[PDB]
Amino acid sequence: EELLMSLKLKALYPLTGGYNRHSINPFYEELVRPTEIKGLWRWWNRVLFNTLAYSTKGKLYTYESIDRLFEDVFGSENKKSAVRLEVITDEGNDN
RNA sequence: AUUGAAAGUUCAAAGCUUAGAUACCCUGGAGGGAAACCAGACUUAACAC
Repeated sequence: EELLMSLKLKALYPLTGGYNRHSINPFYEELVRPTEIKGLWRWWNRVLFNTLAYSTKGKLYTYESIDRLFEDVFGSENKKSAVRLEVITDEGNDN
């Protein structure tokens, strides 16, 4: 709905895998997968949330419950994610 | 011991005849096959030393 932020990142020796477990295939090349960025963002978010909850309450919550709590930003089966990721790899034309 | 006595409102007779539940009439309007999801995890064994 509106661009929130924009991050020019840089990965060194990425080993991104596609359907053939490689960054390239007979049909396209894909060095960065937005689905992997989203999944790793959620994984790190759960790690960080248990970190917090343990540095204050000494309690640790299941991943189910953490993502159920964050389902307003990351979405779930009951709600569409509020954040939309858009990778733009420069030179990312047909290869 | 009467303006009385006596006297079957009875007989024959088809609620029948003609007549179209028909005429006009859009199952249509509104409605995203979407939402969520890491192609990833990790080296081990053997003998020599």
